[PDB]
Amino acid sequence: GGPVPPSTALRELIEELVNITQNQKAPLCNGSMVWSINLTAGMYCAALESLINVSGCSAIEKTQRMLSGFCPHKVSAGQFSSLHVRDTKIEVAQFVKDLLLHLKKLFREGRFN
Repeated sequence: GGPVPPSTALRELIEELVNITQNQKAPLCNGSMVWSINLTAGMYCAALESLINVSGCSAIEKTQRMLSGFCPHKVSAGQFSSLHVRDTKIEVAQFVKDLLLHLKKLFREGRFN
């Protein structure tokens, strides 16, 4: 019943993720690795759960919150008892970039939901 979807919402994830990924050679904060994203499906809660651990930056926090809004679950500070989070540790730099990868591919493909 309504015209095309909100395109502005796309430019948001595009410029934001492009900004974080378009950073100097130095990684995020201090190159603190984290549990690689799960671009497979529920990658939102993934990047949110790993990024939430960040402390002393507040630069990515924006992407964190915006990611939570979609995160199909709960993942904050100290709230895990499954022991199914440890898998592959990757540099926060490549981490963010990957986040931009899947995120842009989703919001762009139209399967952002």
